[PDB]
Amino acid sequence: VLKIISWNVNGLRAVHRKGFLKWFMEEKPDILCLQEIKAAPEQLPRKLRHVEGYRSFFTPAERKGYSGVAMYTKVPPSSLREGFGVERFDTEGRIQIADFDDFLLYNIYFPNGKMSEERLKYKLEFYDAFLEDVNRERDSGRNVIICGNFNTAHREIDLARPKENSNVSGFLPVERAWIDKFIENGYVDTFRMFNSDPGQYTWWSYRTRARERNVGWRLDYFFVNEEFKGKVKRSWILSDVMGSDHCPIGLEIE
DNA sequence: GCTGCGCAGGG
DNA sequence: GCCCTGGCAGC
Ligand code: NA
Repeated sequence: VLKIISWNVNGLRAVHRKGFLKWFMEEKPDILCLQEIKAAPEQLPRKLRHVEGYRSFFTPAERKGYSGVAMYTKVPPSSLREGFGVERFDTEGRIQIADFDDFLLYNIYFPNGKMSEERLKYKLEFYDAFLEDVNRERDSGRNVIICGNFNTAHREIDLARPKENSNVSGFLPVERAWIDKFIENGYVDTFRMFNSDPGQYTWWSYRTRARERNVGWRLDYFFVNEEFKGKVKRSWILSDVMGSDHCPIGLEIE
């Protein structure tokens, strides 16, 4: 069995101060995917950049302290692809696509759309490019695993306050519609393969002590193509892990 | 973003 | 009446 963990750290240096490595060796993921590291590798202390036992790959945004994704993996991929072939998406440090023989692993930090009409438009177009990219790789005979911060809660059950948020990027019908669309192309929300209950969240606002009162959303997901779901054994939320406004999620396969 | 609040329809 | 849906300063 291969354990993969995904975590929108919201600043890899910041989380390093708040027990990152201690936990890292504590959870022992086969693969560790990180989103929103807000760093370039040149900014990271040796023992944070290079964790013993793992190969590490970093893809920072062009812009400083912004976005960025990272992957640590005991067994290296035979290729890491850091983009979809669309410059405006490929320069924000949002994409890592690792080829691990059995599957392709997409580590994606999808755009947040709250800031502006442009940032939602960017978000929705990024969603479109990903779907095409993953569909092309899946239509060609590959199994795919997609993890990361989609920045959208799919259904009213996937957030504490569904009604007040229907007008705000993150729960817009256009955004929820796209997740339906994703699933109808033959992709499975692995968490809801085993768990249909409320109160399962993955992010909470820092403002209003939102986390201790479990007022949050499930914005982080593990998707696999429908041909691959029979290889998934568990999908769970690591709710007790602190450090970010997000908590880790996990997957184990075969 | 969450939590209040005033306000306005229903019902 | 009351409830319980549906712009905003305060954080
Ligand atoms: Na590995």
